[PDB]
Amino acid sequence: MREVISIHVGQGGIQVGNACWELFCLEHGIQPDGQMPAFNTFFSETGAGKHVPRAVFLDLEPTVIDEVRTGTYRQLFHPEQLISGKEDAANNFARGHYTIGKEIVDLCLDRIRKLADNCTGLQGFLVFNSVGGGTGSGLGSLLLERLSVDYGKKSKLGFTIYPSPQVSTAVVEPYNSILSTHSLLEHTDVAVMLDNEAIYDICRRNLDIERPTYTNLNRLIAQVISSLTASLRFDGALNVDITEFQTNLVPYPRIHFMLSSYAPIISAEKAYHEQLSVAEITNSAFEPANMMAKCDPRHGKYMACSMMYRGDVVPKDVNASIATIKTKRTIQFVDWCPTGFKVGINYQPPTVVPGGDLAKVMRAVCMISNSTAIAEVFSRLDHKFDLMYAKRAFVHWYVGEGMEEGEFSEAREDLAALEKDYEEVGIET
Amino acid sequence: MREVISIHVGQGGIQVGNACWELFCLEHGIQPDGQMPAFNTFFSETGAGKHVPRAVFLDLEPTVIDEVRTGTYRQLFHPEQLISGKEDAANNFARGHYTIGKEIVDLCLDRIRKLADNCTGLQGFLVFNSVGGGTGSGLGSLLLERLSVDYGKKSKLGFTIYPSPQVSTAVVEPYNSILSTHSLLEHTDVAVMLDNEAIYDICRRNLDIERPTYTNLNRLIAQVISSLTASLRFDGALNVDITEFQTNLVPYPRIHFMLSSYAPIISAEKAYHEQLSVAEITNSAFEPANMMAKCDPRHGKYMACSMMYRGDVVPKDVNASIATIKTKRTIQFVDWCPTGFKVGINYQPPTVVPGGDLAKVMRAVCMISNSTAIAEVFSRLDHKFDLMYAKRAFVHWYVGEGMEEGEFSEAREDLAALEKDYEEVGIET
Amino acid sequence: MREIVHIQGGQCGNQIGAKFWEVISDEHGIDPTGTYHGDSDLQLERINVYYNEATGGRYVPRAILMDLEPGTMDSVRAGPFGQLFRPDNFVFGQTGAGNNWAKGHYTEGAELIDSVLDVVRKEAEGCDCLQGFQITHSLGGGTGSGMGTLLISKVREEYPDRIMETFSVVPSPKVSDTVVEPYNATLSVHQLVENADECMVIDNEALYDICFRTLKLTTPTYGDLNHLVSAAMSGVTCCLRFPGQLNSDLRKLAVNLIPFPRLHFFMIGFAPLTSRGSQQYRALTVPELTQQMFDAKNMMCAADPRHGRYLTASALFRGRMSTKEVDEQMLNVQNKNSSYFVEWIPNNIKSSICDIPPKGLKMAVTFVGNSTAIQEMFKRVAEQFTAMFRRKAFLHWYTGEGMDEMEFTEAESNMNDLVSEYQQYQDATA
Amino acid sequence: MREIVHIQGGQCGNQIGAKFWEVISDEHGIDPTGTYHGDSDLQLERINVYYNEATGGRYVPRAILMDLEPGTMDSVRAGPFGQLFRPDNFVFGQTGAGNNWAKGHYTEGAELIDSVLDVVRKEAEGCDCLQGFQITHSLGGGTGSGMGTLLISKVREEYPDRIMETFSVVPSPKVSDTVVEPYNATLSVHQLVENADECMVIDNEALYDICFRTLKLTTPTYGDLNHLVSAAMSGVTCCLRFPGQLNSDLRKLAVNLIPFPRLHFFMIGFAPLTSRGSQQYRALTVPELTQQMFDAKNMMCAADPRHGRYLTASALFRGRMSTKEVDEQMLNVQNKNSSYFVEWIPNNIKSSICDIPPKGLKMAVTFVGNSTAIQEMFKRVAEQFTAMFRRKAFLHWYTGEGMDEMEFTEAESNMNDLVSEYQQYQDATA
Ligand SMILES: Nc1nc2c(ncn2[C@@H]2O[C@H](COP(=O)(O)OP(=O)(O)OP(=O)(O)O)[C@@H](O)[C@H]2O)c(=O)[nH]1
Ligand SMILES: Nc1nc2c(ncn2[C@@H]2O[C@H](COP(=O)(O)OP(=O)(O)OP(=O)(O)O)[C@@H](O)[C@H]2O)c(=O)[nH]1
Ligand SMILES: Nc1nc2c(ncn2[C@@H]2O[C@H](COP(=O)(O)OP(=O)(O)O)[C@@H](O)[C@H]2O)c(=O)[nH]1
Ligand SMILES: Nc1nc2c(ncn2[C@@H]2O[C@H](COP(=O)(O)OP(=O)(O)O)[C@@H](O)[C@H]2O)c(=O)[nH]1
Repeated sequence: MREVISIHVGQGGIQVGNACWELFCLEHGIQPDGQMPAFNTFFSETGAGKHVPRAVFLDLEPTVIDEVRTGTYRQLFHPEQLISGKEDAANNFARGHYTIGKEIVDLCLDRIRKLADNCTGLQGFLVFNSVGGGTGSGLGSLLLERLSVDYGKKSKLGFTIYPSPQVSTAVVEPYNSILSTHSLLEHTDVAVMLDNEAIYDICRRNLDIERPTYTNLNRLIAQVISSLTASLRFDGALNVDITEFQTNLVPYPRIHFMLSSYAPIISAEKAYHEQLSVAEITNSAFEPANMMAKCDPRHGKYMACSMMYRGDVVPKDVNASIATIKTKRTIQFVDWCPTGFKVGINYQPPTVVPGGDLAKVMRAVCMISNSTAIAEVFSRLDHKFDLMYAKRAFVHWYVGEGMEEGEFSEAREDLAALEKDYEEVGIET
Repeated sequence: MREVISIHVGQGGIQVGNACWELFCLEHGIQPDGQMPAFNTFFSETGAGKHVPRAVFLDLEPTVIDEVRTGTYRQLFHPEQLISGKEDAANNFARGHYTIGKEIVDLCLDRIRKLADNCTGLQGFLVFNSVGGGTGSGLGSLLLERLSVDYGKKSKLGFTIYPSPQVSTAVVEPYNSILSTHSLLEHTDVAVMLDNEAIYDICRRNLDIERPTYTNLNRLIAQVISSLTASLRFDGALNVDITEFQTNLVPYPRIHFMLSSYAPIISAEKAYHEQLSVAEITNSAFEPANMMAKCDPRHGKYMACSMMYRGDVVPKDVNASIATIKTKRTIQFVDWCPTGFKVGINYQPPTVVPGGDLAKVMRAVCMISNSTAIAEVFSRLDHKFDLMYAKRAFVHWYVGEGMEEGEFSEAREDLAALEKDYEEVGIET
Repeated sequence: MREIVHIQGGQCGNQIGAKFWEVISDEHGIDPTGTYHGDSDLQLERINVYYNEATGGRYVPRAILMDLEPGTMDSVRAGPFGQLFRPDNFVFGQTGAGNNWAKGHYTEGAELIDSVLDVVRKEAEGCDCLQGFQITHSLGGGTGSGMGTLLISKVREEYPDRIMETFSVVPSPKVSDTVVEPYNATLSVHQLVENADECMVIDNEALYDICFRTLKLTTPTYGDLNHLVSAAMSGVTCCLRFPGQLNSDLRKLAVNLIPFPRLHFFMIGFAPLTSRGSQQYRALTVPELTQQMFDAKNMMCAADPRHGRYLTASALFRGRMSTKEVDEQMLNVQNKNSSYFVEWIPNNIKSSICDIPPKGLKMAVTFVGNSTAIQEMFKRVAEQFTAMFRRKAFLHWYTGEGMDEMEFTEAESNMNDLVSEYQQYQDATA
Repeated sequence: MREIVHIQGGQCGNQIGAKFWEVISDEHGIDPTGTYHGDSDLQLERINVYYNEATGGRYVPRAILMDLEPGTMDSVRAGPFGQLFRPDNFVFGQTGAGNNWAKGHYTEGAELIDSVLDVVRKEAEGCDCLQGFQITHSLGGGTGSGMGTLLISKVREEYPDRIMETFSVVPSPKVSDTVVEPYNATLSVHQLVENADECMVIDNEALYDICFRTLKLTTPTYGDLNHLVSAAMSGVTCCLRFPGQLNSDLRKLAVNLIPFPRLHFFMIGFAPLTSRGSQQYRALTVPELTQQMFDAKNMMCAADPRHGRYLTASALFRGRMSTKEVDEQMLNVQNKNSSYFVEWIPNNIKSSICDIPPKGLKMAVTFVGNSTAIQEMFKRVAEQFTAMFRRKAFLHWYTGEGMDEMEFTEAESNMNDLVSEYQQYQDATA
């Protein structure tokens, strides 16, 4: 009677989804065959025998979803919730949002309805999508619009793999990023900036894995998502609902872009040579280096901090350590928020995925922070946008699909108004 | 709830550090594997199983620190606190203080903060560094400045391996000595002159080791440091804190250059043929020959004497013997200090490192004396400096790294003012 | 006689309620399955004040639980001492208020208040003499504050003759969990000033300080602080539950304390609390009990009374002692701390001595002080609220569910009037 | 009746306090676990003067410990007779004063004096008749001198009616440990002249001479000298603790001694002390006790009284003796040493005879002499101070923590006024 719905759309979305479902099936021990030797948040029981996950896997390139249909989990998912298109989106938002998506939105909504009617306490959706890609942008925006007009009150959370500042892997990805924001600016309540530069830096410094590959990346992301959902799934002293998030961390309903962080991420050989006191772990939490997104939170002021611990936690001493971190004179909040940190505790210690590089440690802080530093990303990103749209580079590969031309500028202006907020709300009163 | 932080920077610093940590792990019996079969001063417990030392090992030449990463203690230290650069400092202060150190100071300060937050009664840092070298000078000065601007009240002690008067092992080492002083003149409260000539003379006369090698040298230095820290670590009749040192032995906050001495340092075959009465051991303490630095303390007047005994000690009779040494008409104090000697006792007898040439004897006096003789060293050293800077020898290998040229003269004048103090404070009133 | 219904709301209130119920069961000597396992007869002659005779010779507590999410249900059931609560009283929702007051007071809780009122009417119609209600709920949690204050308005427009007490755990100002707390805090303090008679604030800061310096614990677990508040809750009325040389009740408190129809916010204090390592040394007598009771940091409210005074201070002793010694110590402590007790009320301290100490002690002291110090607490929460409001921080989450800003404006006005009242009484002298 | 709180500060004061407490326990017949193991009843009728009845039939000493470093804590705990002290009284800091007076009197000790005063108020509010305080602390140690004099100012502005005694161990001038000693010494002697009634100086030089020539020991251990001072400390008031043919107290001392509100610096002396090899020969009678008591090098102050005189000299005897013999010997010794006793005060010697000797002796003699000889000691410490000050040696360590040189100037002025007072009284004759 308390469940979610996890939509994985796009390439990076579905890869992180594969990894995350690995994790979920492992910590509940739900064997990859689909039979178990609390799970109503994700897996639903089919009356007898096996379980089926609550997740639709929308994608149009049958490559990765086909590999999943033949991977280790070929018998887990339902043979229908894995939708495969016919062609690709090709990075141009117009394609995956006007021509192709116009055909698959119907099937996706039918599936979503058939899942939501089989639940009794749905709380919030959890979409996953990249932005640089075509499908992860176009199809993501389309679904968000349709679900928002169809469901209404429910809260939607996203996990956007934004473009890194310097390291890049596409070229038109600024374009179909901006548009993806001009939709995601409305139909979603929390957008967590999961970047790819900061995570590779992290795996190069903390876990000492010298040559990090996408598998380790997605593993870490799955870890964060499970540490978020532990409140609903497992027991805990201080439960937090996925719905009190829209209340705590979204001050002005337009500014809802939050960056995450995780600790402790250590390999064994230095893990033994370390105690990881709650003070130490939460002091590594606020450290600017290991912020999951590429930013220096020093550059601005924080606005909210949802810190969830899992494992053995001595509460009043956590309170003491949080106070000490409030004394740390480099992290300062805006004037209008004195109630600084919101916390949560859960008893379930971190569950380690076998073979993964991460070591099994008793306590773990996952911190979702809404700050003002994140703003600069948008700013910097618009820069790229500017240097293209001024010369109409690649625009015709968008106007080909019937998408109106000028919309870009419109969207751009909208995103410019974001700064009308950010560098504004950080002003004292 | 009473601990320190030991920074080992540079080559000679890290060699003496290797030896000293050998000693510390041995007298607490902390096995080199890192598991013990009182240590909160140095080793911290990692919640269960093993211990990790409180020491960062800054260096830029990966040779010696790499040998440590493969030495007998490869499993002791934390796999992170051993920082290795990419290139060398090459004896020119400008390099290790302007170009390279600008990159490693950040990582060192992050490590230092992560260690100091995991303690409850920090008292004083203990840096170790040579001066002739590049890194042991540049990086040492840089860290001292950063910690002084970052921590404030805490007391810093150094162990500088100054250039010997006659026996030398580098050529530009006067230059990057003077500058290292013009920084160390401020951000550090006690600088103990540990020379290399006097120690080799000692091993040639007392321990009768005919061909002394750097290992025995560092062993002796480790002995002195442990005899200093015995007050915090082990029990004792008359405990002394590492903070009452800035009160006793630093009269005028600029003149804080003290020379040490140790007794008894005997080999076995003459050890048996000797009783080593407390009078005898403390009479060998003030003997000018075995002063750890190269000076003849007769040449001037003493200003303070911190004498710490360890082992079986009969207090009032120690008082009697100290009185007798005050009658010794060749050691005289300046007018303005009648309260001559400050003492301390500890019960823990000297702990012998197995295999070392030193014999296990019951009592031991370590004496840190602030005198006026030490002054001449600076004087003599400036001589060398003069004979180079007048012809701008090697100066361009400094101006290459962007360090301003004239600073030398400035620093020189500053150090000249030292004599404005020394040969002055020794004047009666 | 003088039955009392227990009401819980929100997850904090529910944990505290489970703890209080297991402590009461282990005092009256009731095993977790619901039978008697003591030795005396006192523990059974007054069983009806809390429990009910359950068909078959069992005993079930007269407590009701509520929460907009069903996790707390299975939490308290699986937890120790869960088999007692009857399967009817568990009224629960699915949506969850989710830390948004308007949700748990206008949108969803407004859907369940009908049923909760029906069950409370079925449990209050079956009693003969109803001495009043007592509540336990956090004033930060959406479910807690919303459900609680709505239920309070309902029952206090229902039963005006009886009393309404709330073991409310206000947000600890410094050590603060959530950042949307001041809005819930103020929207609940505007309602509790209307329809409540005794509101004893408890803050986690004082509890951590106590479990961190007096008991010399090491890892203060939420279960432990809950247990401390449970002990205080028992001691409050245990002078009623058992005979005593100077008996008491809830209404003698309600009259001997609040000099003005709204100045009804109390501080609690338990004694004696001491570590285990020091347990074997000090003595269990009324001198040390007094020296330990009146301490500033012995209480459960982060308000050093030396920043104010006491309008009134009741002390419910438990155990067996020569009353003359108690009264002499009271007289001496008042004439020693003459400043801390406001002058225009004479002999403002009250005592009440019972006859049976708790399980495992010889003496015990509950100290209930209606002071003019917590006005400072309300003041600083008002500061938080203002700095969060005049920028309309997080305001739309409340505006959406139908509540209008006029409620917030008038509620902050009412809070300021409350604190001005406190100060205006601390000022006037005669 | 007439309770006495023991206060200790600094590591020297703490060692002396542990020694004194184990000696008192082994006199009253109290095993290290805190029960009675004597035979008589005297040792229990007057138990309340020092100890408290600890809950459960135990006994705990009414002593408080303090130090800015936590080494002394575990030292005294692991040491013999540590289980007695209650775990509350251990108030301690982490930073450590580190032999710098301004630290332990303005910077850090100023952070703990509040708590130490709270615990002293909790231990002085629970007594009925408080005869006064006694302190033990070194006047060289930063923690010792600083914490002590600050606590003294606090309590003497708190309890003016009661007395304040300090078993202070001044720096032995010649045999000197630390070289920043005169600064602490003078900054403490300026405070003790303000808010103290009996300050008995003890120097390690005299103790070494005694343990080195009278007892004929071989390796004088700090434990041993501490034990000697402990014996003297017991004998001081053991005439109060037990019945006696001519009883005494602390205030009869305070009145029969100090003729001027500041001339309150005493020398102590114990008798009889003799080696073990010579133990079997000499007799334990008041003749030899007198010949051994008045010796110059029998005292605990490196001041040969033959360089001065006595304003007054009390002698507290212990054991059982014909008082007439004691008084005749007193008369004879005064009329034999007529010069050493100042003339303008007649019969300046006082006696007080108790009834129970210590453990292991038949007679015992404490000799408390307010003389005009220790002015010489203060004079020479002033010499040290001046030669260390007019060059501002080590001055910046004090200047940094906020203290200004005006304090040092006026304090040396006050010390010089004290010694001038002593000499001006030794001079005037009538
Ligand atoms: N964190 C993370 N990012 C991924 C992963 N796989 C792909 N990405 C990112 O996806 C972004 C490219 O956009 P995609 O969504 O992959 O493109 P697409 O889904 O194929 O859209 P179409 O190909 O047109 O159908 C790049 O930034 C990738 O780094 C992954 O496993 N983990
Ligand atoms: N007492 C002692 N001195 C040493 C030891 N090892 C090196 N030294 C001295 O170090 C001084 C040379 O300066 P170094 O610090 O070694 O030079 P460096 O650290 O390599 O600086 P860069 O090479 O430029 O990075 C010489 O005087 C050495 O005698 C040792 O083990 N014990
Ligand atoms: N003293 C104490 N306070 C708690 C405990 N659990 C939660 N709280 C507080 O309860 C507050 C949140 O209210 P909550 O009941 O979780 O939200 P609700 O579901 O809307 O009622 C927070 O301030 C928690 O810190 C506990 O076990 N002990
Ligand atoms: N007679 C005696 N004197 C001691 C003993 N221990 C320390 N002292 C003196 O105590 C003086 C130092 O004061 P100390 O307490 O160590 O410094 P503090 O921590 O600031 O109080 C020195 O003169 C020591 O010689 C002891 O055991 N017996």
